[PDB]
Amino acid sequence: MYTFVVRDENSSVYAEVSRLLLATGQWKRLRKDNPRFNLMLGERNRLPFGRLGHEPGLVQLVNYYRGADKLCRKASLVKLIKTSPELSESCTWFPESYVIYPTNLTDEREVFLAAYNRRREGREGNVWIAKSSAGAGILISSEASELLDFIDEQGQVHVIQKYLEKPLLLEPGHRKFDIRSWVLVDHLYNIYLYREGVLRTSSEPYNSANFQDKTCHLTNHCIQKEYSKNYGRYEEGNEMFFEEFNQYLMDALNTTLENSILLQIKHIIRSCLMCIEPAISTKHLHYQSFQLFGFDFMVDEELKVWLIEVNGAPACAQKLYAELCQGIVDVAISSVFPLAPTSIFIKLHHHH
Amino acid sequence: MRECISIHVGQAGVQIGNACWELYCLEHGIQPDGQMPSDKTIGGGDDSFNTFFSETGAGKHVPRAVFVDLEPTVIDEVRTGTYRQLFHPEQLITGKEDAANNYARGHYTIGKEIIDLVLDRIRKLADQCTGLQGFLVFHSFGGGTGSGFTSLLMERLSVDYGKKSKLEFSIYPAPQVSTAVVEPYNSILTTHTTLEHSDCAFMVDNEAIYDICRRNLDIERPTYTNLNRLISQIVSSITASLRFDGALNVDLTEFQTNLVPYPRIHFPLATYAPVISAEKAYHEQLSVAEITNACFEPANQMVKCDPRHGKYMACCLLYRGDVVPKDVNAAIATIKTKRSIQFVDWCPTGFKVGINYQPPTVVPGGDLAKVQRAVCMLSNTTAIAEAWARLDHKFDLMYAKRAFVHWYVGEGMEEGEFSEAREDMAALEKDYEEVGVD
Amino acid sequence: MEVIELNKCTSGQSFEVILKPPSDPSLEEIQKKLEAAEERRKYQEAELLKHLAE
Amino acid sequence: MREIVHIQAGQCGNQIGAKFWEVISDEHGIDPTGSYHGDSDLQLERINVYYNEATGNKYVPRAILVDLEPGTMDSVRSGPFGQIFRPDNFVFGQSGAGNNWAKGHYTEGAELVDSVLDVVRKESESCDCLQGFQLTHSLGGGTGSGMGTLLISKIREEYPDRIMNTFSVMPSPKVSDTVVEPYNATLSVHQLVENTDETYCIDNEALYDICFRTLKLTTPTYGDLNHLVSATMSGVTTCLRFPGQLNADLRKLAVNMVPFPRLHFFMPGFAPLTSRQQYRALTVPELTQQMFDSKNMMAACDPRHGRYLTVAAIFRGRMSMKEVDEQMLNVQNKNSSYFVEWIPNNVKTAVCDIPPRGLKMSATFIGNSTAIQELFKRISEQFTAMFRRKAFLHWYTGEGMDEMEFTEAESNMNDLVSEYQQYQD
Ligand SMILES: Nc1nc2c(ncn2[C@@H]2O[C@H](COP(=O)(O)OP(=O)(O)OP(=O)(O)O)[C@@H](O)[C@H]2O)c(=O)[nH]1
Ligand SMILES: Nc1ncnc2c1ncn2[C@@H]1O[C@H](COP(=O)(O)OP(=O)(O)CP(=O)(O)O)[C@@H](O)[C@H]1O
Ligand SMILES: Nc1nc2c(ncn2[C@@H]2O[C@H](COP(=O)(O)OP(=O)(O)O)[C@@H](O)[C@H]2O)c(=O)[nH]1
Ligand SMILES: [Ca+2]
Ligand SMILES: [Ca+2]
Ligand SMILES: [Ca+2]
Ligand SMILES: [Mg+2]
Ligand SMILES: [Mg+2]
Ligand SMILES: [Mg+2]
Repeated sequence: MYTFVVRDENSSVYAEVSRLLLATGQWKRLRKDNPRFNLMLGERNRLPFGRLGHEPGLVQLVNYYRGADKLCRKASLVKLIKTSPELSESCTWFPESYVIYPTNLTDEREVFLAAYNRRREGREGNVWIAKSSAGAGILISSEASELLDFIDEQGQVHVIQKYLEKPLLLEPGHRKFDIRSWVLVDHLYNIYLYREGVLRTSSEPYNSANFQDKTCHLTNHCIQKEYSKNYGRYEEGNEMFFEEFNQYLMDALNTTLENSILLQIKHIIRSCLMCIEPAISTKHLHYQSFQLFGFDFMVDEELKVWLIEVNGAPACAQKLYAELCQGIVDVAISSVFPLAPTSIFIKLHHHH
Repeated sequence: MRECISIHVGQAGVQIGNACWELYCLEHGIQPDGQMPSDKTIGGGDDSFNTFFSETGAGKHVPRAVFVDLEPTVIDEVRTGTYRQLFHPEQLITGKEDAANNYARGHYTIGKEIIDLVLDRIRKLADQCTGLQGFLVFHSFGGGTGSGFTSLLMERLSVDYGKKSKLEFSIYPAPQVSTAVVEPYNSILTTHTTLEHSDCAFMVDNEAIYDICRRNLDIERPTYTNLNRLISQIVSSITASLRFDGALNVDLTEFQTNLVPYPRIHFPLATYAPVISAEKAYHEQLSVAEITNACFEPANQMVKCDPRHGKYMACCLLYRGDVVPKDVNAAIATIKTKRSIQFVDWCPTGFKVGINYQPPTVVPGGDLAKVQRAVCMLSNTTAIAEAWARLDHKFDLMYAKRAFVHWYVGEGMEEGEFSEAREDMAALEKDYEEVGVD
Repeated sequence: MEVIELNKCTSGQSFEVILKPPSDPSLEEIQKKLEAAEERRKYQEAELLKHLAE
Repeated sequence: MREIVHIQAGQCGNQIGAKFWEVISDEHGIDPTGSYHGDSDLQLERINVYYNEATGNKYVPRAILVDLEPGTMDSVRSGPFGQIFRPDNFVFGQSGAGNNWAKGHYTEGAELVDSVLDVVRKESESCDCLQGFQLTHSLGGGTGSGMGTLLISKIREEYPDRIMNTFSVMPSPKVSDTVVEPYNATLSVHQLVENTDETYCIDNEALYDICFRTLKLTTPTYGDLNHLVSATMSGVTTCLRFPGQLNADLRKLAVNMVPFPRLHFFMPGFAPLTSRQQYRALTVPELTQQMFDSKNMMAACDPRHGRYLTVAAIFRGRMSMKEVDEQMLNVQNKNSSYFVEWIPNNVKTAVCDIPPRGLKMSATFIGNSTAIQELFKRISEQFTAMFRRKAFLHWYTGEGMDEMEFTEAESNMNDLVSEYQQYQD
């Protein structure tokens, strides 16, 4: 009889996992503060890692990699890519980004203007986007004055990166989109990619001459469902799944989702996670870690894949909660705590 | 030559002291009768080993040690053990009834009535010192004597030896080798009243010694003898510089200078390798780089924690055996390019290295195998704060209900001394976070 | 990767490697604490015997 | 030399106490004449904890036999090991206590208490360092209950900083001598709440059910019930009588078993308990499954009704200490809903190599459970069923007691119940 605790009631994902665990009749839930546990579905912020693995005769497993925030923070990811030799500053799949602290607080302000002035003089597209992790608070603009002044009005660190002016548009619609890929890393540090991804599409035609109305530029499921008037027109919930998107690439572009997009996505996931493995690995640790990640990608008109951000506590598409959540109990929980296919994941082999 | 006086308090300190002085003798060639044939200066001399051993006209080499226990059972082992001849009766002090795992009992009730006695016996060893450096105090956190009486002794040593340095070897409590439920209380009470009286403290988590014995030594149920023989190897590595010719950590002052830039943060993490089972017919002898790399593995740290998620303030590498500086710097270079070693921005990113050509001595019939080279890394990491967090959390669980508090109040302690001690630990954890986190 | 302060002797040698540069209570007060706790013990025991005497 | 002074009082106290000395005297090699004849030094290691050493290498128990009538103690003196008890340590009267708490506590008992304390003082003065006292007695009679608790009050006055321990047999209507047992027990339980550090609650009903259902004894007898008490007493004291570092010294045990001064009433348990399939070997899992099972617990309380404040287990015999830890850590990690989570690691385990006579290995259970309140609830109810009608009070008012003292004992135990209740939530 295994035991587990739940310290994040707001997690729709692990709410289902805990629901499935109890359904197995071999997992017993304990109070959130009971230290005798096998599996901790931990809180998002300030998870007490230092108290794990100190219970005699209990192999303890937690659902967050300590230190993985370096990848799931806007500013942290930028610092990780520019300073990690495995990713290098010349990383070809990450937009040119800079860390800019508000003037009311190192900082890359002068470094940003330098590359900005270079584009302005070279007749090149000079549209940047500013954002932060303390937002719902995003601003798209082509003038450096507006971008910097917007950050100073706030009080948290921000990131200014190149705005993809030539995004791949779906037809009919002429509309932007992004791609969400769920990736599960187990205690052995195998990188599993969920065979099911989702396209969070914009129901508004992309307009390159008006970044003020951000309804056709930001493909967030909450923005489309609040400030977009064509929500759900082309697909249910502005969510296209791999089957449909794949057939579209074939009919329109005469290619497949695997060749044109999926190879680059799988390469980016590998590069990012392998980079930080020495820092977060629990191979020789007194406890074990696994975690679910949500990668967000952009695709331009040349079918090049760009990394946007990585989410540490991602949600799931309603249609894929059952398949994935069970997939989490199979490779992440039951792999260390076995019970008395055709995997739904794609193993990304690598050198540890 | 300046002398160092060792003080062992409680059962843990006394049994651990036994293992150390057994090892010290095998290292310096001192027989159980106190005789040392290699010492060509009979009944005198200011050699490096004279920092820990005094001499008599008869040529006996006597440890500069004091054993103190509030019960006679543990210290009686020394009086009739293999090294009974090393010490004289004055050096061993025993009471009638112990502290019953009650800090307040060892510090107040019983301590008040025997405190001045330990001091008098210590004064006697000090009177043989022409330049006393300071004291090395061995004790446990969980015991009533180890916790309670130790903090009282430290308060008096600071009074009776103001300018002298005081180091600790402290046993952090581990449920796998403990039957006391109140050890969190005692540990936090003794750290609060000892913090401003200790210049450098080497915490050893029984949980870590226990696992190293099961994993590396293949001991299914490690005994105290197993735990102490291994703890004295680490202690030997740390005190070796004071007992052998050298230039690194030659006096107790250098330990604070090289390892403790901030006074309250005086708890270095110890890491030792290799620990090899003697039952193995023969083992592939490890290299300088391999044993050095092992210093950054959680599995051989004296306190289980993740240094990858802290900031180093200092770092000493203490090698014993076949090791030349060339090999050390080569391994360090590689370890930097693969390991996550983040220093605090107000401290240099460097390593002080000490090499003693004599490889680690192994107690005949012990559990450890003879190896050609070993190393002990002393690194002051903010990651060790994980140990304070675990302990302070257990304290909060019980104290919130006032469980067991009546035992401490009944021995004369006021309840407010609990929260006074706890708020000091809250301030200690804040100091670690300000120094290590961003 | 600099080596400094190399000291060698017959029983070993010691050196330093720099990878990167940077960026009490008086005796009187102890007896008072001790005696204060001894007084509260005497008081607590006095109330016990008074309880037993009743 | 941490000596313990033993006292046994009344019919129940002296019969259980006798079997106890019979059991441990065997485990230490002491024969009925006090001569050692064992084959292991471990037998004599801590022998002085319960035995004085006389001339000619003789070992004399440190026990004082007390009763207000001669009958029971006369039997002990003629019993198996009767000759091993110090002759002077028999202190007894002739009147009897008539199963009357008042007679043992205020009148008859008071006339004899001073002479008993003269013997205690005599045994104490001989102790290099007295750990404390342990008393055996029932609470439903008059001498062991009434005078027994009078002795504790006085022993505590003369030795305020020594540990006071008792094995207290609790009455049950299923194993009852007289109807006033709830009266005597409610009066004693308040004394114990004040003046004992540790009290092992031993319900005669649990003992009876164990003899009928588990041991398959058709017609149980006090003798049969006392076999269980003998074994249990030998078990819980193993920590003291042999070389060990866990639970040794009564004060250390009290410091780790008593989180609050008044909640110091323990539930004991023993395993195995086999009916005569008695030669089969008992595995470590079985020992642990039974030792924690309610049908092996001698308080007559269902632990699954409350929560464990602390637990102390003692395993005896040559077994896998690794396997001991695994099975213990399995019971806890399989039923952590019954252990209070505000006392980390409140379950401790100790191993001993010497087993009881005729057993490859056994386990003794020592639990400070809030379920014990069910026991005080029973007594409280049986008490009030009569006291509300003042039934049988004349026996007590005729010895100088007032109804007020009953109303207070009542309220004092209902308070003790509410205390156990608040720590169960
Ligand atoms: N490593 C190691 N730990 C020990 C040893 N002896 C006791 N301990 C630990 O010390 C703690 C108990 O404290 P003790 O040292 O036994 O207590 P004490 O200092 O003798 O004081 P008293 O309460 O009066 O007995 C437990 O956590 C034990 O695990 C030992 O020999 N080696
Ligand atoms: N450099 C860039 N070029 C083009 N579009 C961008 C961009 N940066 C952000 N976006 C747009 O913003 C959206 C994602 O914003 P971002 O992920 O930074 O905020 P967020 O984290 O609150 C949403 P989520 O975490 O759910 O993906 C995408 O739909 C994308 O179209
Ligand atoms: N377990 C056990 N209980 C007993 C024994 N003798 C009496 N009792 C119980 O003790 C109570 C009577 O107390 P008793 O010892 O006879 O009174 P006393 O001699 O005046 O102290 C009743 O509840 C009996 O059930 C015995 O030998 N063993
Ligand atoms: Ca000499
Ligand atoms: Ca000082
Ligand atoms: Ca009379
Ligand atoms: Mg986000
Ligand atoms: Mg002790
Ligand atoms: Mg009777």
